[PDB]
Amino acid sequence: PDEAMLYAPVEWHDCSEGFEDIRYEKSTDGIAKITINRPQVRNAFRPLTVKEMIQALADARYDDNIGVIILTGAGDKAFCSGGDQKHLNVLDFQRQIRTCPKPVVAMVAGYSIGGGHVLHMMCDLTIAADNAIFGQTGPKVGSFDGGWGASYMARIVGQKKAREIWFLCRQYDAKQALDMGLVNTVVPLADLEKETVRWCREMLQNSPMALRCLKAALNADCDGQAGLQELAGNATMLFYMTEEGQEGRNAFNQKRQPDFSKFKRNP
Amino acid sequence: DEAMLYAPVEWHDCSEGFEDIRYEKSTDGIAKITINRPQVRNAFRPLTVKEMIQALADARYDDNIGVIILTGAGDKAFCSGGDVHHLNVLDFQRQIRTCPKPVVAMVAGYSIGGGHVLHMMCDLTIAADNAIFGQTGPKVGSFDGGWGASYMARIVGQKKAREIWFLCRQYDAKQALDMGLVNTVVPLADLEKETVRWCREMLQNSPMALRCLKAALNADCDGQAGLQELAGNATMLFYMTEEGQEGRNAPDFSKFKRNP
Amino acid sequence: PDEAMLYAPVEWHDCSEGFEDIRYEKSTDGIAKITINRPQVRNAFRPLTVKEMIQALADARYDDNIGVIILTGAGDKAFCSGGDLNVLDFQRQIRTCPKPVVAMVAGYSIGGGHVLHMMCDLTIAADNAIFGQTGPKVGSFDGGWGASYMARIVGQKKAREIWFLCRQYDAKQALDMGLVNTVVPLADLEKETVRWCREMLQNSPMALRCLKAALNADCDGQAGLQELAGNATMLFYMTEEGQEGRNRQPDFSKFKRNP
Amino acid sequence: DEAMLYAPVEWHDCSEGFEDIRYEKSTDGIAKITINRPQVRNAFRPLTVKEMIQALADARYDDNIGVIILTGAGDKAFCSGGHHLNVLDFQRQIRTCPKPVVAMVAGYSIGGGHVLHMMCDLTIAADNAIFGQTGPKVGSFDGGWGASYMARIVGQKKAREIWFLCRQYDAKQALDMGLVNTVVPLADLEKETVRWCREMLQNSPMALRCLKAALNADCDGQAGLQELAGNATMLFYMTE
Amino acid sequence: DEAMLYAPVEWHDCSEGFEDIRYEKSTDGIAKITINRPQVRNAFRPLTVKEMIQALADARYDDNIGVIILTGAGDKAFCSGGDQKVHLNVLDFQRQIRTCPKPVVAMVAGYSIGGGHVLHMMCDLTIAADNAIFGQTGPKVGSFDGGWGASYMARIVGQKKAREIWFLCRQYDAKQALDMGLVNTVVPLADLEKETVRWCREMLQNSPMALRCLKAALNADCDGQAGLQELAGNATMLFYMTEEGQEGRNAFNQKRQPDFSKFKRNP
Amino acid sequence: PDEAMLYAPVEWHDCSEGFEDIRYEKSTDGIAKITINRPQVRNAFRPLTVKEMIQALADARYDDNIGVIILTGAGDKAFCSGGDQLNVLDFQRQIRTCPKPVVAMVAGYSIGGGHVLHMMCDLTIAADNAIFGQTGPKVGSFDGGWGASYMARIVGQKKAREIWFLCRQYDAKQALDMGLVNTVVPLADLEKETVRWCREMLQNSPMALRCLKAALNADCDGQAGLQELAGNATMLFYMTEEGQEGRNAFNQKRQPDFSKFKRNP
Ligand SMILES: [Cl-]
Repeated sequence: PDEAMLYAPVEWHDCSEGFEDIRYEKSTDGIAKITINRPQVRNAFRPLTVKEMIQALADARYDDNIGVIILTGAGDKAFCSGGDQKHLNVLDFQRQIRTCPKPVVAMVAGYSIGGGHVLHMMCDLTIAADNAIFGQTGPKVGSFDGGWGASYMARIVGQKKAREIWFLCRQYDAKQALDMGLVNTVVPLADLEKETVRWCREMLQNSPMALRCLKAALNADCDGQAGLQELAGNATMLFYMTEEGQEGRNAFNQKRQPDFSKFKRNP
Repeated sequence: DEAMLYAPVEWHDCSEGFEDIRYEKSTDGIAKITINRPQVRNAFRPLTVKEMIQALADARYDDNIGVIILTGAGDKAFCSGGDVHHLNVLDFQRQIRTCPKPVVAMVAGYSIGGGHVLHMMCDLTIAADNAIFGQTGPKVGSFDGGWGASYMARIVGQKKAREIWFLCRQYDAKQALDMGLVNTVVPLADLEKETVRWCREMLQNSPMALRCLKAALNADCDGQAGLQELAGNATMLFYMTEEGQEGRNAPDFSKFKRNP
Repeated sequence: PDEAMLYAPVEWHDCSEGFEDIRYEKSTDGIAKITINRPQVRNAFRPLTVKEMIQALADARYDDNIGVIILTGAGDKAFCSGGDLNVLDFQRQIRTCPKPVVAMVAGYSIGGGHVLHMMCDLTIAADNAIFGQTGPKVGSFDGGWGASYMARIVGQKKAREIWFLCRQYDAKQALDMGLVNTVVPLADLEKETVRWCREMLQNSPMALRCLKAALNADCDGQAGLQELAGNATMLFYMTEEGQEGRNRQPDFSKFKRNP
Repeated sequence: DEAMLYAPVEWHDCSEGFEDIRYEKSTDGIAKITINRPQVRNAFRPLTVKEMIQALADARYDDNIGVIILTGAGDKAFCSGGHHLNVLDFQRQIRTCPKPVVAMVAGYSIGGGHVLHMMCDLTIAADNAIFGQTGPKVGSFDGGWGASYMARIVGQKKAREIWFLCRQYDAKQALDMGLVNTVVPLADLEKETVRWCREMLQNSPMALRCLKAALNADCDGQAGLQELAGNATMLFYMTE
Repeated sequence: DEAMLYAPVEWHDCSEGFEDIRYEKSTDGIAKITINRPQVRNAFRPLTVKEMIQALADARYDDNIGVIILTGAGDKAFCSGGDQKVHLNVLDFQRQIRTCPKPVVAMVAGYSIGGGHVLHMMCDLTIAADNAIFGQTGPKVGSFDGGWGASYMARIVGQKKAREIWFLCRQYDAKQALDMGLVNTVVPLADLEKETVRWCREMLQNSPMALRCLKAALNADCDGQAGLQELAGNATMLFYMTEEGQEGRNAFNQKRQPDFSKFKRNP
Repeated sequence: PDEAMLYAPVEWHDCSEGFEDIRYEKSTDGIAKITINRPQVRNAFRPLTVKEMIQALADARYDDNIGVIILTGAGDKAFCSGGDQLNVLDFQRQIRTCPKPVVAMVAGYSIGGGHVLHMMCDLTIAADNAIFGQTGPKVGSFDGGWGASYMARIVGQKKAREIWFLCRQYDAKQALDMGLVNTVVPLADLEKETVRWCREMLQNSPMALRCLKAALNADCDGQAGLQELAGNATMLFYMTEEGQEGRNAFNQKRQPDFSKFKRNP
């Protein structure tokens, strides 16, 4: 749509009540924002942080006013620097982002590293500041994510770069990540939220149903039968919104056997 | 209820212009494709395939047809294999697969070689008690490693799929039933009677549901090609919803719930 | 494992406080039982039933004294007759549960109900159990695990027949098509299920957890990979080379680079 | 060598009976299916699709045709998108076509018109070409090959960007993301496209169909395996 | 004809250098690898795997061999698995049976247990004797096979029975194995090689190229790109036996650039 | 890792004894190097070359002192120009299932069968003179195995079809841009930079690298991939106490007792 709308000021309302490690805000125009708020530790998550993010995300998913989720870190220095070095419920969170019917965007300034780097990849889109830094650390610190951290990363950057990223554990700047297709765009640090909000509003103008259907379709290319469950799940929901889909329910209400003879067969 | 399911069938001939097949439609919406070459045990040649592609294309587009029966003429053979391309039966195989209406193999006598892959491709197989199944390719050198191999495994399992292909034995109806190759076995005389019952049980059901499920069961096998079928049904469904039609007429989408 | 241990009496302890639609019980020896408790309506689930079952399975999961979960219906006439779409979440949750889940089925397992039992790792059926779908009969479908996974159990011909015709199948037909693991007399249903549960409790829970993730991994693509690899990660922490990283730069030279 | 690849093409018309498409053949083996509705920016309607299915079926069955070009009339559009969904049949057809199909794109390749170019084995883009999806903007989606297969071309991050926002992408953006195979100035679109077709025509047509089936088989599961073992069978008739 | 199939078998010893296995060849193309440690019920130690790998490799490359039998010494045990008194190189042996371009038949008498059960599963076919006993033990003894021992079992018996076999670690007799499709046939113990040899001979009647392509094709439903590799390998092989496949080599002989215009372009 | 350590000279020790077509060397710090040594025929392989690469790669796998294998061609003109004028499929699986990272070091030609080999390696380090391509369709052959499907998992399906259907040659820069190689370095520095990448991987956990290698194959190789990935899990399981309990039970005569282990969520 028009830039005037897209770059309009963002109003965030606080819904962080009871959260220790994260902030949770909503805009009136449909965006929910989850902020890892541990900037002293470069926004490393600990098990509490994960549990809170799971709650915030369950909430965003169930809130009809919300159509897009942003995941970010407080400050300019880190998105998320990984698991806290000082059990593995972050897997749950990965699943939860994967199966969330609304687009989830990673708004990344500075460090996205380790468990934190898998977090941004799990998100549908990544918006990077020009100061953003990406990479894995597992093999360097005796650990690994060989699940979506591995196979899904390949589906993003190809198998030669996935092997480089994991095996060597180097760091990559924003341009390097842009070039290998690891992030969707690179924007100046001062404009990060401006542009991220723009991208969200662009999606918000589009069909929520279409967006969830394509999301599941894109997962379905990776997640075998789990993907099929999402994709058919939307198909079922769509069916219930058609007349033939409503006959069974109308039949029961009217105390009669369903009659499918009165419906056209398509080719 | 038996009375309805076992009521007689009114077949109308639709075989106009076909040499190798007969093609019939019933008033209650059953289309039957019959290979009409029992002088060569119902083996197909390219023309036979080309005509089956036509019939099935007709059935697919006919609003009155819900279920297709594929069968052979007579009692001795369903299809004993191959003898307008050398291998167009592959095309016909796909078209059974992506056909949004259930296809049922009505098998009397022999279902061998290419003829055996054909009944397997059908969503269901009703077998007469005189039915015989098996592959032969390996004997003469030929073979089917596509759905002829992989998809057979998703029916009978990997041990028996290797057995059937590697030895190329013949199996009677009882053997086929116990390994899950056919859905049921009936006395030869009642073969059509039971097939029509199965067909009618399907006709009482939601055609849109049948078509989505069939696409879903295919999608466990056909990777991105199965996804195409399944998502295409979703797209189709979408256009019948209010939200889908709102985008067409334009687009204010905020008036539709962002469901969890 | 001798019969005397396996067929010992079972002590259930009620954990049902705050549950309106379900019962939730635990045994001394590590079995968590989730019982759908709406027999007036043949044990159909509404959204409340699903939310409670999710809660109870979440609890069973995080309880270290639980090794097996039994899912069942109250009474002798129905396991679950289907819906009265959050049941998708419950399905996902049964799938990724690191402990064996057992459907214990008496009478009707139908529709959404039938998909629940299939989702469970095993199914012990009473001789009075009935199975089948009803979607196409009532204008709906389950085309996720309800379809693909059914095929990985009974094969594609049977899967197509079950769905397309929506017939009903007795315990005998279900057993013969591989749909259930075993059929026992109605009176012995819990007795025999507890036995299967106890036999699993005698085995390595870490082994069961890996194998389950591994069996899922043959159906669930990268989602199965996430589970399996996640177990590998868990195992890795429990080793010295995995511990070395957390303990100055790390040094892995003191470790074999095996073949 | 450049002189051969760049020689003039001898087109022969085969557009008999077609309202919405042109269909031409060269002596050296190229078939060209042109969408001929430039007024509506080469959008397809059920007839167009029915006619493209016919032409593509012809090309597949002609021993003289080695390569097929799919394109739009004029310099402003390739195809700006759309029984109802017989374009799904045409997708399947492009997929299983045992010969390379090359999308020659000038101007817009949008919506269903975008999926069509993706479905082609190769895409040769003019410098004025524009790409994107529109479904979520216009209450539709292609979550079949339009989704998964897009991922296999551009990666999951770009595929989600393309579908979720439905922006437009210029030729350079398309090239850079692996979406098209090359970009040429508009005046050279067909000249360069024909060269690519002629480089494939110098190669083994059996080798090409086997490789296309193999690349498909990385996506289409048992349907990929069927294409693949179909070729092995056709190979095993060529032996003793 | 039953006269040919049940004719006497002439076995030729080729066990030179082996300590844990016998290795024989018949004059009509069957290779038989026999695990020979019956005092420990044919459990394999690392040396047993090394020798089974050599023997298998030899059978694969011997053009005179069309079919391979895997079996154990005596009537009481096929193979009861890893030796408790004791690298993980049975995975190599597993992979070798998988990619073996010839049919491999597990001839099972008595126990096929743990890793020994996994070996019989990997074999294309299994001929069991009425005394045969099957099952896993991993969870009973703190171990597991999660690769082919899990996933591929599922493709034999289905997900319900696979979960049963692995989770409970019971034993199953011959009738039970037959019923769940775990084995191809059950025969009397006295007749075990009589019958097994018959099956082998029914396979020798057919084309080795055809068998090879079908084995590859059926592996291809399970093994992703690895399967495709076997499948294409055969296709590349078939190709060379054609004119168009020979046209490249004849171009380089005649010192000319290849010409492919003279070949039809089938539909 | 510091630059001084990474760019330290490399001491290679010859291990090529009995090898005709290949050299095989090992450095003290854990790199093995298989060099195709037929520069006269642009380092193309004949059957014996493949037999020796199998042996040498088998050795590197079983040598516990080695953690990374480099694959390369002699001289600066070629890496491998492919088949000469099917056991190379065995060497392919062997690179695939090698629990240690395998790096292709490419100078000059990597072509045909020689091109599939570089793609098969986990990483590819390319010199600025490197040339990549297929030739099969031009000469009436094809690799429709990992040569096709896996190629697409590197460069995308549009480039995969372009590379196969046309059989052109691509310079280093083109190879780098479609993501076919990992980096392009000046020819003079080829081994300097290559050994650097190996050392960085050698500073990391060998157990981590093999799991992650299996996990990434497992996105391609179906149940075969699951066998690699589960095999590593089984292995790690033996290294835990719960896994040792089984065998400990047998050695102490008793029935195993798993009740004393935490049933985690
Ligand atoms: Cl030893």
